[PDB]
Amino acid sequence: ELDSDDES
Amino acid sequence: IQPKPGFCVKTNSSEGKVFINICHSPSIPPPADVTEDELLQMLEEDQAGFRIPMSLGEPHAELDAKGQGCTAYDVAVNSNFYLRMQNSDFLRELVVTIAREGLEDKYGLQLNPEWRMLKYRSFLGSISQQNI
Repeated sequence: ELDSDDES
Repeated sequence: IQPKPGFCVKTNSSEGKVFINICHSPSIPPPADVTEDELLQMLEEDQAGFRIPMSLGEPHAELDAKGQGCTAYDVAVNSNFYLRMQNSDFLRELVVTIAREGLEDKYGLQLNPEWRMLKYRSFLGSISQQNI
């Protein structure tokens, strides 16, 4: 999914 | 010269989280000029060298998502040059590498060579300042 610092 | 934001690179460093904000300012000037051909090849030689002027701002501390503290660096290049970079993975990877490499020297010491680039965030800090 994503990184823990954007805006599985 | 107040840098306008570009992208943001999450990495780590033995003691914890490091974010590099790659910005750009029209006033730097670029390593004008060359195309993919010449510089894919002149890394193998040329230096030193070496061009790619970049300003490497002081560290500044900021909070991460979980509320723990971490370190952020702002690196500026030329705007005109930045736009070249943005539709080329190789050049991007190069700028990141020079950015980590030149930072390690100025501030010491260890940085993770391996990294991630954020997708929805262009900058972690404010951002400052700089050296007009």
